[PDB]
Amino acid sequence: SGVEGAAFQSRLPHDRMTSQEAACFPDIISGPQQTQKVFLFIRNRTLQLWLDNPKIQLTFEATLQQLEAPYNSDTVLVHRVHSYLERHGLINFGIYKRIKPLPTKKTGKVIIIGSGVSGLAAARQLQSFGMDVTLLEARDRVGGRVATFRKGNYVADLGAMVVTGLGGNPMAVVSKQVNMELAKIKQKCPLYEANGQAVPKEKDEMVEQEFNRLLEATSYLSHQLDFNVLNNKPVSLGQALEVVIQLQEKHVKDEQIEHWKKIVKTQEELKELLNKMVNLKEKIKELHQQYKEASEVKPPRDITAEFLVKSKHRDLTALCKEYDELAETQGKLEEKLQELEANPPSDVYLSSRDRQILDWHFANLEFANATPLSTLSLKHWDQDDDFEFTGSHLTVRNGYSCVPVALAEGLDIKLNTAVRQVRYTASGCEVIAVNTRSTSQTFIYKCDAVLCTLPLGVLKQQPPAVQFVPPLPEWKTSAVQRMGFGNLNKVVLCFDRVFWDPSVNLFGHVGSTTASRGELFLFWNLYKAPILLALVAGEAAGIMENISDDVIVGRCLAILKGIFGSSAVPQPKETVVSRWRADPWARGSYSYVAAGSSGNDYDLMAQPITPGPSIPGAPQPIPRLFFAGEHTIRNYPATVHGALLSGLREAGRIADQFLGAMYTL
Amino acid sequence: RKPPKGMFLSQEDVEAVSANATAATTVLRQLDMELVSVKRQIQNIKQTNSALKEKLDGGIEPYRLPEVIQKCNARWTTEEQLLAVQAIRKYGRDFQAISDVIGNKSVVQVKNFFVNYRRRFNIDEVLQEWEAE
Ligand SMILES: Cc1nnc(NC(=O)c2cccc([C@H]3C[C@@H]3NC3CCC3)c2)s1
Repeated sequence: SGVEGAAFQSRLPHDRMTSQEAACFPDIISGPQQTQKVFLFIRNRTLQLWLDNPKIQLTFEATLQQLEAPYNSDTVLVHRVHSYLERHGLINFGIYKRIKPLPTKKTGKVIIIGSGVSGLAAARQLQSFGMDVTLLEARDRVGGRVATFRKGNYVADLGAMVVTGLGGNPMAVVSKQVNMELAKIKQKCPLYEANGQAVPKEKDEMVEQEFNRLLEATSYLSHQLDFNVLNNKPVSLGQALEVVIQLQEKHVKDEQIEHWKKIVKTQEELKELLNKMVNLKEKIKELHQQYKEASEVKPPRDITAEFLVKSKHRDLTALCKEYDELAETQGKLEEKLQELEANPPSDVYLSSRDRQILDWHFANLEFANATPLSTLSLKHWDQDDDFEFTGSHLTVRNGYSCVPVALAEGLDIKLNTAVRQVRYTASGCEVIAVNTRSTSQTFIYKCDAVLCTLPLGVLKQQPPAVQFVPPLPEWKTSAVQRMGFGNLNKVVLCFDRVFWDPSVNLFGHVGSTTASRGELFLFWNLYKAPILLALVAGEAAGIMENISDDVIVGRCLAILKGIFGSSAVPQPKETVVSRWRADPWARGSYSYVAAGSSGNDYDLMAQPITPGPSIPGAPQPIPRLFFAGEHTIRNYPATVHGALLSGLREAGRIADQFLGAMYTL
Repeated sequence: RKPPKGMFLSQEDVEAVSANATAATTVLRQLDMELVSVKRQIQNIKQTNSALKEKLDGGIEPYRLPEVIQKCNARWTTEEQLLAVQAIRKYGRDFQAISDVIGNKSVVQVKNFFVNYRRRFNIDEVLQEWEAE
């Protein structure tokens, strides 16, 4: 709370200056700690001001007026700070009524490839800065991977659905700016097996904790044992889950061995002691005979004959003393063996039923990373997990489509315009686009710089859907093959009667086999309308795209039928099934840190490209090709907010190169 | 520093299950068989020990003798002395046995007795005879 709340809400340390700011304000950071604290307050304040009302522009004067002394003494510093915030989209970003209207004459021409959230964010920002922006769209609609199905009152995102927490999330700002029906997620998810019978609390809780214990395990393997390379190859996350389940399965067996080996160690102490008891009884048996024979000689007897009866009597009671000591000991061993037979260790690490339910927890992981766990980097798959926003993840009730559509208000957006060639030279760029409907109609666009928000899957496409002239340097193309672009699809089931538990937003289905763990393994009730939404994660994703809507819808009813009874499952009125890998404007769903990749590859993706000099011997030129999109932001990948932040980011960096950065003096 | 609890991730075990593609199911069934071996072995001794139990049926109740409760005396009758020399001859120095045999004199008297009746009963000569066996 306070000014400091605004720094946290802007992803920024309230009491330290970022590497960003050191760049623009090296006088301050290298200077006395007092000025830093001033600066920091001025920043933190200004952020606040924007945040408390993000529907109107925050002009520099407005800022100064509300700022108080002694902080409002150095107008240059305040002006310096406010421009910096404005340039890099920390303030006056999104959709705001501007006080001072746009300068009528623009400076510079920038072509943006793709009207996705990264694209529009940059576009809005650049226009905002007085630049001539034009976005080229292959699709007939904006939002790219923010897709929303609409028919009558039916509404369901084929694309993003979830706003991950408003603590420090730029979407928090956007939602105040565009009315967004933000409904929370009730985390409670009941799991239903193949039979259609719910898994009992005992079981659900006991397998979920194993699952987390298993992750915590892979992390331990990765960091403390450095199990990251195996057979000259990077270790996948899935690889190491096998190796951890196997090692826990080995321990189960180990402890059964050690426990029965402790029965044999005691049964054999018994068998050896039984032997002594049986040999002593025979010895006793014959002693008795000797004593009775000696006792048979009736008195009066001479002393050697008296000594013999006494000697035999003494000896025999001596042996009867041994055999009594040795049967107290037999009682102890008999009970000790009895304990061991009753405290047998766990029969199995996990049952077939148990491990089928475990799979559904791996399907969740596969759906979060939109990829088989065998492709995730062990070391790095969760590298973005420190920057999680606080707060509970929400869903958009009126569809996520409204954000994108709201960002396009007032932008030159050419739809049905497929870029096919990007040509960039020392003197400027030209992009070649066709009209998607009749591929022959051809367009040429000239510009000072191109911002590329082509999805990573499009960029991966061989043979190239878009060729770059000159080709991208290998350092870029390599980071593109290295990185992973994965898949998850959705099935939208539209029904007239809500026939599920309306107080649970989401509920699972446990797949029959491991290889089919993600086939429709999770269902969502998010909407005021009666729509259940079925996810296809992991391997299932790529496979179900080769199968019909009907066949896919069938398996949907079936599962629904099983969990609710053939009776209450009406025929779905409208069916939509996404096929994102098939889509050529995405060729995937979102990025994931592939094994052998790292978070540095995202950094690579975002470094822009500077072409060679036209005339040899001419001075090193300006960079002309920039990259945005969810695959460029290393700390917030595969998310709508990450995309958006990357658009804001490039816009400021493009503005700094072509409008000049006056806030550095 | 250390794994979650119950997880048993030795540094040395991972290599063993990572050494080859089928190495995992190797070690895992190498123990599946070894467990069977012990189980087999458990049945056996359980039988062998069960057989021995049967033999010990009746315990030793029939071969037991009632205990004599005779008040220890301190006078040595000519008889008791004679019981003694024999007990030494067959026990040598087991003080308790000799006291048990006479069953009226005690270990102190018995122990004293060797030095009292010493040249008289040639105990040293006797004791050598006991040590011969
Ligand atoms: C309760 C819960 N808390 N968080 C939940 N969901 C997610 O974190 C989530 C779900 C789907 C996709 C992603 C993608 C951003 C993630 N890229 C990978 C996976 C983390 C690094 C995250 S479940």
